[PDB]
Amino acid sequence: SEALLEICQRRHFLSGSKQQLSRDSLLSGCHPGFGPLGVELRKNLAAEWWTSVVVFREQVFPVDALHHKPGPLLPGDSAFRLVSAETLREILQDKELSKEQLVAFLENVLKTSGKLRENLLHGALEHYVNCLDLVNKRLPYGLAQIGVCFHPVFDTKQIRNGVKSIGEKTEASLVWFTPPRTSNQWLDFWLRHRLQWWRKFAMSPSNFSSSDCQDEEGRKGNKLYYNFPWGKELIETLWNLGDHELLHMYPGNVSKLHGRDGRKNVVPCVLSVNGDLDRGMLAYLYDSFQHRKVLKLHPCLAPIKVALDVGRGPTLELRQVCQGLFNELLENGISVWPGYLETMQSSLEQLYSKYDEMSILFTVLVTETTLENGLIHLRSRDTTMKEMMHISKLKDFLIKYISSAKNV
Amino acid sequence: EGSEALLEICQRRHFLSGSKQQLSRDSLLSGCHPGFGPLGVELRKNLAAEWWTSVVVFREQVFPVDALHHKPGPLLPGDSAFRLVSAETLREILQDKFLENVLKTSGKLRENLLHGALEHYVNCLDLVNKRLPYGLAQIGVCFHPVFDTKQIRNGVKSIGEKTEASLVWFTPPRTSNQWLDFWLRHRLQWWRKFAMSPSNFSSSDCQDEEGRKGNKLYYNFPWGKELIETLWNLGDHELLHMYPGNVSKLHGRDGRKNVVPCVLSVNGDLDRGMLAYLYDSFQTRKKNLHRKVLKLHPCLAPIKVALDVGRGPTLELRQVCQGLFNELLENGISVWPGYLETMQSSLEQLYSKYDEMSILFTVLVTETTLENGLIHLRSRDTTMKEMMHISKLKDFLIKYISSAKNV
Amino acid sequence: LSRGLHEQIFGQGGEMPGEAAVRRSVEHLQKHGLWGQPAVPLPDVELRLPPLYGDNLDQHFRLLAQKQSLPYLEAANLLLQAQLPPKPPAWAWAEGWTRYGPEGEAVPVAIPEERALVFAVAVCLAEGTCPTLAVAISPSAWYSWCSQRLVEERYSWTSQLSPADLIPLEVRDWQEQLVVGHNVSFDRAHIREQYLIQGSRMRFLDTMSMHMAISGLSSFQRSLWIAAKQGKHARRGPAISSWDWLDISSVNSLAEVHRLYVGGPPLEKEPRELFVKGTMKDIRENFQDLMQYCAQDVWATHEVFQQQLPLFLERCPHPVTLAGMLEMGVSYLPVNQNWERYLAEAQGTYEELQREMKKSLMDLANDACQLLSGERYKEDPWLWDLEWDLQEFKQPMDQEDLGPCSEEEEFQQDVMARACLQKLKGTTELLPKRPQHLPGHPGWYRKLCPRLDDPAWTPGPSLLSLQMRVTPKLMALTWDGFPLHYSERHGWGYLNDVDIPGCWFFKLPHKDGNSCNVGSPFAKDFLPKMEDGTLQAGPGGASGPRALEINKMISFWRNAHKRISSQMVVWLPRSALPRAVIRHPDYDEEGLYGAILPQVVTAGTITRRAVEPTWLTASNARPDRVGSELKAMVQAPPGYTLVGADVDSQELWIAAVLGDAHFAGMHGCTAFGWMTLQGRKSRGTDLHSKTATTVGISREHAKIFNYGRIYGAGQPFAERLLMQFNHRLTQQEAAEKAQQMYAATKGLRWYRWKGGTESEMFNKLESIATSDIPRTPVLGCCISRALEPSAVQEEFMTSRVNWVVQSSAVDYLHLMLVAMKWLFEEFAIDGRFCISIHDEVRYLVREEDRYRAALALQITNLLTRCMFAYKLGLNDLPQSVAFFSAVDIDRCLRKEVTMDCKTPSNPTGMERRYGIPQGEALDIYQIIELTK
DNA sequence: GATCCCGCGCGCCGCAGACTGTCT
RNA sequence: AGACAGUCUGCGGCGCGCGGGG
Repeated sequence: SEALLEICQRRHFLSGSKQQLSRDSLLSGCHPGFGPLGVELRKNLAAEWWTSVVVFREQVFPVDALHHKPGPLLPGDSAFRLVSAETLREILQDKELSKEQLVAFLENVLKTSGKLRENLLHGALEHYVNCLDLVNKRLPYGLAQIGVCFHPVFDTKQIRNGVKSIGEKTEASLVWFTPPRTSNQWLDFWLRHRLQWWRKFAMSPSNFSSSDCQDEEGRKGNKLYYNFPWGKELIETLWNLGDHELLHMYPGNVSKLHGRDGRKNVVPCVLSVNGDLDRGMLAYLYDSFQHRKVLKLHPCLAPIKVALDVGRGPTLELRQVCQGLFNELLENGISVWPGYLETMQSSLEQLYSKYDEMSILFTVLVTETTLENGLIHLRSRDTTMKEMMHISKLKDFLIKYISSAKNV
Repeated sequence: EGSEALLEICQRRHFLSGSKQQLSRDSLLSGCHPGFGPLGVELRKNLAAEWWTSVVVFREQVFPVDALHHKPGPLLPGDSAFRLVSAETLREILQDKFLENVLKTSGKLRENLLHGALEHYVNCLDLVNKRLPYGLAQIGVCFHPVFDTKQIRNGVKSIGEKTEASLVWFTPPRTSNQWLDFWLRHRLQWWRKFAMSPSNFSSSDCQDEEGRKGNKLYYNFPWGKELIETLWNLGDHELLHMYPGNVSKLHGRDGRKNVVPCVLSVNGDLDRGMLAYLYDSFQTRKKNLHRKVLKLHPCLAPIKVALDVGRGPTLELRQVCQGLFNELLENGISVWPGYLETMQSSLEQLYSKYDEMSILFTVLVTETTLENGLIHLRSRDTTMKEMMHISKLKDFLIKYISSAKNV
Repeated sequence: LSRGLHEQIFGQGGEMPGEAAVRRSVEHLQKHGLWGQPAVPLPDVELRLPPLYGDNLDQHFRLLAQKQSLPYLEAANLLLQAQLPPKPPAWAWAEGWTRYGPEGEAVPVAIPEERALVFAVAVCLAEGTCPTLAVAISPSAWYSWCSQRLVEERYSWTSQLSPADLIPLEVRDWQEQLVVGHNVSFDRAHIREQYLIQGSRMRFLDTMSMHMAISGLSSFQRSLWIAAKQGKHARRGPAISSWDWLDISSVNSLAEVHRLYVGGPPLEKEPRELFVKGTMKDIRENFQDLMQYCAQDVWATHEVFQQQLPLFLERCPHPVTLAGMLEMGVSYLPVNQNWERYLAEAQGTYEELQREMKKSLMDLANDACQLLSGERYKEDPWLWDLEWDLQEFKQPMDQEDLGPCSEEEEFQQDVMARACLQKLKGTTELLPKRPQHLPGHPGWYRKLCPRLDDPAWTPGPSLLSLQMRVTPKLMALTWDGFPLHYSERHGWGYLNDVDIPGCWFFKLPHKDGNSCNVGSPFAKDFLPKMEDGTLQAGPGGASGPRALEINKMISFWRNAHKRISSQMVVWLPRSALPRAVIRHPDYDEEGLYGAILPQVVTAGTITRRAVEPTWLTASNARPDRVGSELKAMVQAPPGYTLVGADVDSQELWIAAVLGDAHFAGMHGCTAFGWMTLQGRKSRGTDLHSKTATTVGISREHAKIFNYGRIYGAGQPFAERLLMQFNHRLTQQEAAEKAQQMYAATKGLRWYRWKGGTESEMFNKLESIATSDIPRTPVLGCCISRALEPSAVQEEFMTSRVNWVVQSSAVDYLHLMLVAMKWLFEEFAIDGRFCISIHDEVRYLVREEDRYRAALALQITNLLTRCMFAYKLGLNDLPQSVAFFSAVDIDRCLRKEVTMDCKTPSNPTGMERRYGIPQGEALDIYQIIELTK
């Protein structure tokens, strides 16, 4: 809503000109990219998702999926986001027309050249055969990947011929092969884990919610929406697709795509989990905002943790201390905003408001008293409390704060 | 042969590269390979993390930026190589009644991410208070046109994908050359890092056809020298080209004077770097050693340690490794979830298997681990096994990785 | 005209050549060389010199030196005969300067308002380099300085505006000031006003410089003196049989100097060494004791100076010596921010290179451990004599399962495992046997990997270097043969198993090299001998090439990064810089402009040759050594540049002119000065590579021969040099003179003993050395009083004959310095600051007066050479000499205007100009600012 | 030349200081 | 059983050669 998109446009969370991004077109991918703060927030979210889903699970491996389909023997029925997929000159959906010999099935431009991927599931299905050997015919295992996908947009008033504008969405996908038996149990397990993960970083987890749905082909599915202020917008989907999707590929032969479970060969059942990392970022940004204007992003998700600054004292002999502290913090893996090299002192209140809008956990001020006795001023974003801390304990305090925030 | 042949073997087999019966160096270099295996993906991720830490971390005034894989169709001068065809074969003009035959006024897939950085320059100029010296870094996939230049069966040009890491550095014109030399020095320093034979990484100077200087970095694969990274002094040409309205908006403060920045573009191909490191890690004059092993650097090795349980009291007592597994998983130590093969295999084949995947250490838990807990710890670099401590394993691994990072 | 002599601006025809002298000279030239060798007449230039005071070119320099050195001599005399009160009871503990009046009363004072002082400074070596405390004595009172860092807080490492302040405000008589001290350069380095770009009217006297001037000693003399002073007591060892100099000589340390020049009780030496190896806290606790020790040192130095000044004046009567020493006591070296950058790069690259050297070796170790598994030490011909460490420390779920519940695992296993580990196996809990199975095939591979009690055992073998004697046999046949055997029974590679290079099959034991009387060491061969010498091999990778090359690349920086990267550099603030530096192009950049004081001893060795380990050394920017770019990064600030040059073959010309003057009154009398003047490579008879082809290996490889011969090298040195050349036999080499000694004394007495004859006149140098009277060579400076043959008679001839020429060169330098100071004083040439490296001289000068100063160094050189020739000679001088070949103008400091480097690999990018040497193009102007 | 340095590893000892079994 | 051999560790001196500059 108002007063939020402006704050995000400022402070370089969402890159673009005023009214370019707007509230609409952010759910779709047809908007200018994120700002550096937005990019860092997205990277943090992706890292947390990777930690929770891939490396701790002990059976989920990364998979490499290309951005484009090959093109030969391309079926004539598909979404066809970009029928070309060639270097340059994407011919978009290209529905209807192409009735002449030119640009026909012969050669490129008729569901012949190739298409850009719309989902990460197909790459996982392709790699499943080798990834079986990776886990040694152990049937229950998953393949995870975070990547960009391209989708077509429509509606948006009357444009005569549709522009099929390309929307880019950064999505995290997990394809979990499990015995067809007890597949619903794994569906419920993954649904619960994903809902808990999404609720973990939320200030108000009640906004995050789950709903159930049925499919003619898939057995059952679940959807997560988060209940944006204007309404509910689907942010994650879980589907029990079944084995027929996998059976469609590798149509020939049998007893090659099946795996061993309880020493019993069976064709696996695939669960597809797909979450929208960009929409998740937008949802978290809305959640953090709420009478000062402050974005209370989670400590594990905030792009910048601490901010350095200089107050009074000599211009020199403080820049060296600030540089030393900066180097120590980066050596210890803490992101810090180097505000010490700012030249217009401006105001303390304005400075604090600016850093609050940037969602910085702590504000650190170094003055001549730091040279005297090694004490720096520390302000907390959450409770706007100012205290004095020894400069040698800031790193340990920040690490402890981050660790405590990470735990329940 | 063993020269670029056995390297491809034990690469698809151990899931460092996608297995599609390719075994084609040209396909890997161009980007037509099906993909990378999980080990390859992890190695590339580690390399990207190291590049990010060395370039944008520990470097103030450098910020991240995201460039869309596509750009809007309108105002797209030029055309694709195969889209320009007007020689013959106009037999059917029977079609009745955008579209057309010349470029169709449509979008394109980016071949480089420098354009996005140049676009975001103006927006990102505010967060540095217009301090002209500053950079934008980004790692992303770029699409290029490649063809076998043989026969017509390939038909349209094939499309290759390459993961490129690019930094666009805006610098005052006066200091442009020195800053470029500094960057060329820091990239050559970083590529020689993690390398068992840094001499194989080399640098050369080149001149643009407009007279703009630049540098090229190469790795000496067994067949020859292949380009990996390129540095170019763009000379504020494209930046002015995209902004023809007024020059006031482009004015950044250098010292105490407002100037138009000069652009330096340092773009490296991460996939080729991964391939180069894989080749370098692998190794005949009175050798009589064999023992194939990928001696990758500890900082970017995909898997650090491997766990296993041998001749214990029972398979139910394996849980001692469980938790310890989790204990290693804390603080981000990647461990191979072994102790689940449950197949009677000779320990020599098992050790060779883990050697080929470039795992620094092999941990074996025996029946004597429940009391006076000692675990057989074998090292990749030398085939000697230690007992060491269960309690100190986490700290020992942390220390090993940290010391590898700094000499 | 005549024999290419210049136009005689000053002097008359009172001197006559002498017909007999002319006949003898031409007869000798015909006998040795060719009488008729016409040479192209050089262009003749006439310019109006400044008016020279006095007559005969000696009164001029005497008057200049006296005018320069009068105020400082007055100050020294004031300090000479001024008694002092006793030391105060208790030193004041306060910030700044305090003056101690009668009965110990202490009063705070801004700075000592005194004409002369004896000054000493102490620095807390443990932390930083800022001064801690200082004590000084004036003719009337004591002064103590306490640094602001006595309080507790954090301080920067920039070290600007911190050190002591000693120069009063110029804007109430005798503005000149003299500061006396033992190693006074160190104390001058810690003064505020000495780092200004503009000059100041303060000078420094070093008691150590005087000690080297009078009662000094050489390096061999130093070793003999130290041995004699020790309880107990090489190669030829001909004995001495003359030790009288022990009672008159001494070592440069303050204690020994005070003992020699004063018979008082020995100075008590503090054993705590709180300043060198103690924190600032113990300094605070031991304030009074340290202040007392510093005051004792100052008092001892004052006594030494009192006993030395009249003796020095007696033994160096010429005022020019004192004036030149005073001028050379003030050096300056602008650095700017790039210096810091250099300290980074030269460091980082060095570390990087070390890594490249280290990692490869580590691999060679690791792959060797695998030799343990096969039990095949005999298979390896290199490691079978190695230890090999024979010893060791000796210390299916077939169910679907899946879908866990929300419950959490009990875990609790790690705590129990840690308890069982720590509690049980008590033996290992203390002193754990880290080696276990690691030692392997390499000789105790555990040793190579750190012990780790403090190190933590960094990955792989990190205590592995190229000279452990383990690196050979780890790279196959790199060193000699299969065995290295650094101990007895060494590799017989010399400098098929016995004598024959390279050990194979273990033929004979013990030392059997029998080629150079020793063959124990390995590698250490400048010629690689890995292409054709053979006996070099390896498995591939950092073997042979890329092995010794890194070593030679980082050898210099290895034992240099301590002296370098620690020089006391002071960065001036913006307000301190002058008008010229500001409001000038360049400038700005948010850059630091600073200076380094070389800390140079004005007379640090026999003669009065200045000594500085980092700055006064002959080293160029070779494109193979990491730290080779030293002497660069000394670029002048904006609006300033370095103007100067070297004086060509100073030593050879001095020897030649001395020999000519001794033989006759001309400049080509002995056929050696003629060869030095009328000798060219292309046509003339050059001394090098010509007139000596009959001796040695052709024209080449003959420079060092003649250089050593004129520096005192004897016949056996030449025989040894020839023996290794062309593998000639000892019988083939002439034991007697024969081909050798043709230039030097060949006939010895030659009938008619003493006398050199032949091409070179060693008679003058030998006569001066063996005079037995205070030597007083050209310009009159006596010898160090310890190398004399009078009352000592030590027969250390190699030392005094070389002392003659070297002290003559130092006299030349003093004359150059005094002339330059006079020229800068008479004409308003800003930038009086100077730097000197033996013959090489440089001056920091403004760009506006750059060409006027470039014109200078030409009248200075002309007057210096005309004054040299005037003593025991006639005023006329060769035209070719008496004028510099070129005068460098480049902002930085380098051997030649055109440049090259190794570490940067592109140094022209960092705002480096060319240097535009002048040569003859600067001789089209007068030295008045009015003139153009 | 000049004999002479300092920064390495070998080595080759020595003597305290600590820990571990070891002896009576 | 308590007291005394070793092993290790600390640390000190002195030989051996090698390399920048005098």
